[PDB]
Amino acid sequence: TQQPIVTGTSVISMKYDNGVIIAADNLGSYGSLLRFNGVERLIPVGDNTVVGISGDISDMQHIERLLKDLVTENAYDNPLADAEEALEPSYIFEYLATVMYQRRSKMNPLWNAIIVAGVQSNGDQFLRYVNLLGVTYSSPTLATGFGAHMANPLLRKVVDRESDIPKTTVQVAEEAIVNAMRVLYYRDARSSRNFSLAIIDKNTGLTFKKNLQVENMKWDFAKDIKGYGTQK
Amino acid sequence: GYDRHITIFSPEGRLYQVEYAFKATNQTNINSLAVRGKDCTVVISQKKVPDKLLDPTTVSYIFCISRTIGMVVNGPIPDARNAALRAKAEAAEFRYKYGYDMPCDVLAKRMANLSQ
Repeated sequence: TQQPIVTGTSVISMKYDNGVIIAADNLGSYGSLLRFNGVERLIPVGDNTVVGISGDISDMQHIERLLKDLVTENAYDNPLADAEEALEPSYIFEYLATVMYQRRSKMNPLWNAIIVAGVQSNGDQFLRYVNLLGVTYSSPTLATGFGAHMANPLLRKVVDRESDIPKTTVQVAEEAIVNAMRVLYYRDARSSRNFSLAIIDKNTGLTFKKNLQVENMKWDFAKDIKGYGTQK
Repeated sequence: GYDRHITIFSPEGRLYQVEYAFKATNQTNINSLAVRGKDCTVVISQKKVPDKLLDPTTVSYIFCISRTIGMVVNGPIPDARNAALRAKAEAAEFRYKYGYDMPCDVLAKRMANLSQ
């Protein structure tokens, strides 16, 4: 058994024509108490992969250790190792897939959902999801935990199928994500006003923007709602 | 004999006992007048305090049922208080089970049915 103690909430993502966007907030929650303000949950691995990890924090940090060592491993031996054999995303993902399956076969799970977002040396978009069971699936857009019921219906509008990907540009996608965060901050207990957001492009590399804040919050209507029904 | 004490019809076809109640009304010598304004209603009634000993404040014929409803009574005062107390209970109970204030008509129609 492992039960979660400290956790983070959702990770949300989507492809577009030149790369992928991935966002997740900075909150470690310990039950009701929002204990830790500012716990970065996107860890860039190399410069063409981000791995976003939600769920338990004790184990978020234990997968950060394996992912720092994998980079150190590959570096050994001929410089061709980091020139054109460097770690694709589709590798890094397969190492976490094989780790998660084995852990659950001892009945001792690493208690995390994971989204690996990257762009390969081939030029292709790669975006996949794995979790404490070892289930894996790839989609245009991916969400974890609570954002699977909420954020994903909003982002699936933009890019519904495979043919919409070469039409959606980075202006449309960056907005669609920042608009998802806005709905999660209304309608989720464990989220915060501060999130982080990453754009992986296949022409300008990794852009990592920290501490973007949700703005344009509508509460204007709220002063009219009064009583709980029969109250005058 | 026993057709004019209780409320059964007489051989003629009239509820004597009910008819006897209306003569019981004019046994206090109060007169009242009540007019509809344009956005209000006004009701005046005489208030005779017989003895010097009575405290003039307690003698009253105007009863506050709710914020919405006033009530002015003509007749003997024991039955006044008995009909005013039953009115207040119905006024509260209505509010509780339907969630708005009892209109005037609905309080009037509930009393006619208890009277029947």
